[PDB]
Amino acid sequence: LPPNAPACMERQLEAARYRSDGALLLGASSLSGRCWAGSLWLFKDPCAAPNEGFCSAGVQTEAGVADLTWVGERGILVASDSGAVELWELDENETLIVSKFCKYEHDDIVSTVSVLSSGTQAVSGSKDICIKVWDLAQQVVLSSYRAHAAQVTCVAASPHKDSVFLSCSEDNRILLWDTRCPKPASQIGPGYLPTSLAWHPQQSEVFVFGDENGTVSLVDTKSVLSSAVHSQCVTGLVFSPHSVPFLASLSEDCSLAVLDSSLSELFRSQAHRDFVRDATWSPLNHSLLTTVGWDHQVVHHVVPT
Amino acid sequence: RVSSGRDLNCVPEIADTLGAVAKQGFDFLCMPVFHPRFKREFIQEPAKNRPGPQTRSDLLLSGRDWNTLIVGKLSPWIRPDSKVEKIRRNSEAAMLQELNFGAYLGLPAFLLPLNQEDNTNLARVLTNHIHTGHHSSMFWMRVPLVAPEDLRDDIIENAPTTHTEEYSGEEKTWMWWHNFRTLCDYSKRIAVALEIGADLPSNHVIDRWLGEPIKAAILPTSIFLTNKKGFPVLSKMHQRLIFRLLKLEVQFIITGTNHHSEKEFCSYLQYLEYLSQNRPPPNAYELFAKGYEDYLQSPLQPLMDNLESQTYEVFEKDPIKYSQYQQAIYKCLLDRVPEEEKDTNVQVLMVLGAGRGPLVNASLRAAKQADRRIKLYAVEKNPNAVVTLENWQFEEWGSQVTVVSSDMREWVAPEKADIIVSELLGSFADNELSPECLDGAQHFLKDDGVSIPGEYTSFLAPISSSKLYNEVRACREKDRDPEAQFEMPYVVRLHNFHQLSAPQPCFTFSHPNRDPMIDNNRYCTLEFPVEVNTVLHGFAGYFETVLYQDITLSIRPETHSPGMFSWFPILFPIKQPITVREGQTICVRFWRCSNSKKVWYEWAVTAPVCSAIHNPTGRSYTIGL
Ligand SMILES: Cn1ncc(-c2ccc3c(=O)[nH]nc(CN)c3c2)c1-c1ccc2ccccc2c1C#N
Ligand SMILES: CSC[C@H]1O[C@@H](n2cnc3c(N)ncnc32)[C@H](O)[C@@H]1O
Repeated sequence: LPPNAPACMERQLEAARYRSDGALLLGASSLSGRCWAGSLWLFKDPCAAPNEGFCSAGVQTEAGVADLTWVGERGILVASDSGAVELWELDENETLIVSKFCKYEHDDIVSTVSVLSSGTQAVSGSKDICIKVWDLAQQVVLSSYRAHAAQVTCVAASPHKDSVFLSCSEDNRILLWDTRCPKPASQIGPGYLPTSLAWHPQQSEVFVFGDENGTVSLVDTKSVLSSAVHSQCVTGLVFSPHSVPFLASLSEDCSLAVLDSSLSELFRSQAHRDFVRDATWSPLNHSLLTTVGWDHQVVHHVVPT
Repeated sequence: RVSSGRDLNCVPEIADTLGAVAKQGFDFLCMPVFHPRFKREFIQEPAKNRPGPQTRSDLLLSGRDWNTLIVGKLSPWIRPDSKVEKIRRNSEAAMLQELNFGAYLGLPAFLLPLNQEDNTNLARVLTNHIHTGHHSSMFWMRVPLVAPEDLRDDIIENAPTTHTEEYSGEEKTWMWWHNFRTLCDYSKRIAVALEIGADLPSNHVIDRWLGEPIKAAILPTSIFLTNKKGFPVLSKMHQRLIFRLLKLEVQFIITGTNHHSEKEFCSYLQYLEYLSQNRPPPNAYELFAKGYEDYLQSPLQPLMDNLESQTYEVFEKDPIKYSQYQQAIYKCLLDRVPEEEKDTNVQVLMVLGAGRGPLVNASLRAAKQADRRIKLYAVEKNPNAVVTLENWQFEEWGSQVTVVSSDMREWVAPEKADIIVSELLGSFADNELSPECLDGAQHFLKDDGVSIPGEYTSFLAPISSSKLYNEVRACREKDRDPEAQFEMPYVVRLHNFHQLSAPQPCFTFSHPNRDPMIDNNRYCTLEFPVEVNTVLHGFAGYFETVLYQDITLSIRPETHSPGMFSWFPILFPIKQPITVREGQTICVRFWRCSNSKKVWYEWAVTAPVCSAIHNPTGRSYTIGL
């Protein structure tokens, strides 16, 4: 029960991310009931989540949390329903979660956010069809791009190229970006709408994307391998930290799956009773995998390697 | 005063949000009734059995607040026309669920998007909801002037934006709306929420929405420019569109976050109030005609029917009309009586259809200023108005005016007339049987007699107006032909409409008619060039008349008698709308038919597509002789 930490946490757990030492960051939204808002939580004890009484730090946000990500070890970057991108930071003692800035630049819900390689900049996507590049130090928008024609579903930064990142929208476009080019967007080719993106950690030109129909595909920049992993939309794709990494896939079918290098299934968990929203691999125990969902469950899976 | 609303896709607390929106100056608030990110399953387990509540409680606002302050919004994830079947099923049930919750709340309006070409299943679900009960709730279809794909930044290297003009492609959003409402069978509860973009399209694209049932205009904060003092303003072209929308009296909606963070958020709304106060006030006519916009009226038949007292009062509240009459009488007296005969020659003036006597007074004032002697007859067949004339004649006019309570076609005049004055004209000139009445009175006009008016001509113009078509469509009555409302004209102050071509003359009549074989039947073929794409719903009618020489009365817009309140335009509808492409010619045919009892109009469209012949044998509409 830390100070200025809410006594009750929102039901719809939206995001879960581990940092270096192994502490767990949680994002929750109130998607029903009287108040529609969100909260941020830090659990240095991953097995104690989602219990608020045994958390390290917590704070409330003015609106819901559609997406978040770490910014280093003490920074938390948040995509708010209010159209604002927010940056929170832990104090020196890591008992509070203080707001750094709250800038309202998107005209609709901010749906996705991602931190570039240098850690000094971030890219955001929103239902306002726009994609913005942020200067985390100056707390301003460096660029506002409008390449899509529908709402942006996901934006994912390149692991080592600070000017490269991916984005997918419901206009059926997957755009490869590079702010070094006069026209930074480039389309990658009829299929179903893409819904999730994940760069390959050990291959600069390789990434995977899921569609609204449950297919996970493996793509290279220039010449395709795909497998029907889920019966509904593919929500998230997160690679494991192993040398030859595994691929965890999420879906609205309330099921987690782990895939090998050839998109073949190795693990399967139906422990969730609602949508599965995020997944994060433990840095301490590379075989452990933690997922969260709207059923308010925080499951710690043992993935057989 | 401008009626404006605030659009939000994020409401943490209804009480707090609605209070802040009201304090800023808005009248209503567009918010989602479910959480826009709260995707809900309906078929597959275990996600379908998600414990409730599914959304906020209705107790959070009073029934009055839900009825007047809230506009619902369909959730963005609901795509009834998705190519994935599971997404369709869930979207169909969710659309019914959200719509039914809005009707449960008694919400006055619900917003639904038109963001793509194929909304066939979206229309089916909405049409199903409309036919599930008896409700008056409005459905605002959010549709942009420019489709998003056509306004995206030219920043994709291997997929540039086209620079060559696509005259029809730039009008694709209107086709989205047209097909949608056509599938929905022109439901009266389905209106347009036109979303204005940063870059306005070509004028023809904006002119597409002329005559469309636009109920709301959505102005994103992104389109507002910035002046020297940092306040949000609009380009002069945007201001032009705002003024046209203020005439339709649409409700404006502000969407998007505050991009002028220095100024408080009510700066956008204050600018709309600013633009509204800066426009010309009602100029006499618009002060009189306001309230009658697109209001259908049955054309008066003053021959078959006897007009009420307050109908004559409407005729008499237009001095510009009768000063034209007086001036016509003034010029005619001087041309018929030379100066040396000013005292010996007394002209016989006969007002044919005097009503309550405004023409009689105009005749008296004309003879005075012309310094000539006149003998006045006031003919009127309406005995109730004869009461007004005879009390006038006893108290003021005296023996100079002879009131005759008789039909001008049957009255046996004791002498022949030098000048006959009449006001037997309708919105379509001859649609009150002025030719038939003056033909029967022609015998007691001297061989060199002058008829005022001397001639009149009717004009027709093809118009586009989905609202007026719907207004006509809603005039079906229980015990007659189900399509009779489409085969009769209406007198209406045409407001929300688009005239597709310059009006052209239709029928013309001259008085006196010296021709030996008098035939008032007519048959006229007109070809109207159309330089746009549109949907033809009917033909507007006007008229011009010559009182004497150069003195005229006119409701034809290009020659409209300035300052004349009398006579609204007339409207001839067609049973079925007709698509017209750019460059095509609309060809209409009109007949003036008659027998011994009745006179009526028949009309047909022959190009680019044939319509049915309307009002054959006057089965739906006749004008009694
Ligand atoms: C419905 N209808 N059909 C014809 C007329 C009309 C109007 C004016 C004159 C006129 O001024 N002179 N003569 C004639 C007939 N000869 C005359 C006829 C109307 C009428 C009726 C009451 C109104 C009340 C308020 C606003 C408009 C009107 C209208 C309209 N326009
Ligand atoms: C000013 S509207 C037309 C007027 O002319 C009158 N009127 C119309 N037709 C005739 C007619 N045939 N004989 C006499 N008065 C007529 C009407 O009753 C009304 O007063």
